[PDB]
Amino acid sequence: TVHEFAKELDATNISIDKVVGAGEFGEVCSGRLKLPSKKEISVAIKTLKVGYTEKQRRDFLGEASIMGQFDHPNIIRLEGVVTKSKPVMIVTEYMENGSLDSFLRKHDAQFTVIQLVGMLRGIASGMKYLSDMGYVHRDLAARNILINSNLVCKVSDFGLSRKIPIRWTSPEAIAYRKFTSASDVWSYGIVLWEVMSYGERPYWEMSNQDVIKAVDEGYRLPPPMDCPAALYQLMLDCWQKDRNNRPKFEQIVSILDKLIRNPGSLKIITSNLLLD
Ligand SMILES: Cc1ccc(-n2nc(C(C)(C)C)cc2NC(=O)Nc2ccc(OCCN3CCOCC3)c3ccccc23)cc1
Repeated sequence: TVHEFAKELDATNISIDKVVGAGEFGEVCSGRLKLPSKKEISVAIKTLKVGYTEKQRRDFLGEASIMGQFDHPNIIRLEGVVTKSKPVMIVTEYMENGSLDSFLRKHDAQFTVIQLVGMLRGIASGMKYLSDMGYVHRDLAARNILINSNLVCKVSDFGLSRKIPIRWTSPEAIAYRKFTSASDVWSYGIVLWEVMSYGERPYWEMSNQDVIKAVDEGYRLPPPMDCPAALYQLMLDCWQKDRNNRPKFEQIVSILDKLIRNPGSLKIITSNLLLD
């Protein structure tokens, strides 16, 4: 049933080169995969730890069942699964520069605005496809965006793979679990702020109850330093209280494409939370 959405890979074609992360029930590694065409590519490899239960196997492979449904340049690519041998494995494309928030923090103010908008456009395009497919992410955050050696950004849910993430969640989803593509659009607004602020934490370390209350009262994150007015306005639109008034992802992609094609528009800039 995982094989409905995931190719079975022969473990003979996989080399594990490094353990990258580990937990109580599994590990994340990097390595190489030899494709049926004999081409070899870099991959990430999730393995279950030796001695796992059948239910752990089922839950583990459930992740690949979901991932394999999405084939898009800006969504993490599932290469396949290993189920016929042990340990069971999930194999994905390798994203050399890791999570976007931590990457941008290492490079504060070192990219052009156009480069940043390129990243954001990729993220929007992956989300447009996810929402087209009827899938609500619910965990969209810069930490769950993976960025490769060419700065291409891909939607993942590394977080879940590794409670409501309050800082990234729309008011109605916090209030009563109303998760829709419009709540993902709210989350995308926060990612937009994270990118333009080079990986600053949304709402910093405010008490969660105050994040909920402030946003409910109408307060919003302030424009990042030197933020293009167009991009801050886009944040505010993603953060409309009325979920029906938020832009669709297709509109977001369109807006970002227009800005990329006409960079001059990004020279108009804005000038703890803001009400007005
Ligand atoms: C239960 C569950 C169900 C579904 C998901 N889920 N849903 C999605 C969609 C919807 C966005 C397509 C994506 C995911 N899961 C993931 O995005 N999973 C992963 C993220 C990062 C990884 O590698 C990170 C290591 N890599 C090293 C190099 O630097 C970058 C990070 C992974 C390595 C091996 C296997 C899975 C990985 C998650 C959990």
